[PDB]
Amino acid sequence: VKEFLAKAKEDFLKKWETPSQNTAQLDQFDRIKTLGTGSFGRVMLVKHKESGNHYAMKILDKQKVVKLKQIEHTLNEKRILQAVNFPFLVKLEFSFKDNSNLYMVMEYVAGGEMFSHLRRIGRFSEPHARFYAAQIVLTFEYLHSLDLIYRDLKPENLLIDQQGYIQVTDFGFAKRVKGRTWTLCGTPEYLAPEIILSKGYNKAVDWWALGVLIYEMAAGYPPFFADQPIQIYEKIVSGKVRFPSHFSSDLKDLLRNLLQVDLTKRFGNLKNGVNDIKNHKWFATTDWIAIYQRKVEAPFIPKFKGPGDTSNFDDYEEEEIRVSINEKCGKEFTEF
Amino acid sequence: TTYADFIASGRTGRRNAIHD
Ligand SMILES: Nc1ncnc2c1ncn2[C@@H]1O[C@H](COP(=O)(O)OP(=O)(O)NP(=O)(O)O)[C@@H](O)[C@H]1O
Ligand SMILES: [Mg+2]
Ligand SMILES: [Mg+2]
Repeated sequence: VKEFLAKAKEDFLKKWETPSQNTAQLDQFDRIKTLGTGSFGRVMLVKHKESGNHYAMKILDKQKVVKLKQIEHTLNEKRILQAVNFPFLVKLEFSFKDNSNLYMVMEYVAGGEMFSHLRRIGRFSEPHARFYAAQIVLTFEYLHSLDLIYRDLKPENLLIDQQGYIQVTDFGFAKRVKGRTWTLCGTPEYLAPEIILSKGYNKAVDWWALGVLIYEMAAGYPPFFADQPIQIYEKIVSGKVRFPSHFSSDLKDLLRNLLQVDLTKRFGNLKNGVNDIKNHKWFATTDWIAIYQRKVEAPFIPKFKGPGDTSNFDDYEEEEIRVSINEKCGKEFTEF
Repeated sequence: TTYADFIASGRTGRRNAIHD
């Protein structure tokens, strides 16, 4: 693994140092339907005219980005996504900007958000959750080795591909940092205590988030929930966690080590790093190599009828994508 | 039950990232 990660870093650094820019233009695509919206952008299913291929276009209104103080974050998002390469990370096919917006064109992951399946089914059995968890563990090992912190793990940001495997999207809060950082960002239910406490944090927050994800996948609800974020933060800081009666002893033990407020004790942040997680009893049946190689049979394969099918996604109110005749925030997004 | 309390809560739908 150490051998692999070294080469991976060389590839990443080359792209990090000389990022890809202006690889397409708006009129090369036909916009079809909105696949999802967030606090920042709108992702639409589009069809590339010359190739006939479908893609997922994330559209960010430059003025909204500025308003929400996401300038640096958006630059991080694109610079990082264009430089990464891993089996469970969505691929950025093109990127470009116009007078009004910023565009990130990714491969279209037709299976829908893990979120939709999770809410519909209720919860995932342990082997089912384990399958997904293993992919996240490997992905974080990869990202962290490049000095990258992901910062937004959640079912809404995880897509299921045609083979039932995970595709991580939304690098909105991804950041390349050696040491600690302080930005209060992420999604309420998934924030590690150190983020909420404004004391500074590191990659260990991703491992805490993994704990929240595994818990939510297996339980069907998050370990800390309430009607308002403030109430959620109170619960997270208290640290008290209760487990469903159906949780195996192994799962509970793993979760107590991930949802650990003590940084000197949280799994993934210890001497053995990610190995404390990979070697944990809950993952005993996991063939890490087989997972990386995508040779494991997926516990669930989404239904899909031809290219362009969006049946695995909720419907959203469509909105006109306007483009002024005057360039907005040109200097701010020069490197995009 | 905890499940019932979650289901009756206002945060069972897609959760957006924190924005100041
Ligand atoms: N490559 C893709 N293929 C299919 N759907 C996608 C893809 N990327 C994103 N989506 C969908 O679009 C939604 C929004 O994309 P996202 O990058 O998360 O925007 P966002 O504004 O950063 N969301 P957030 O910050 O979490 O509030 C996702 O939750 C998915 O439903
Ligand atoms: Mg998102
Ligand atoms: Mg985001």
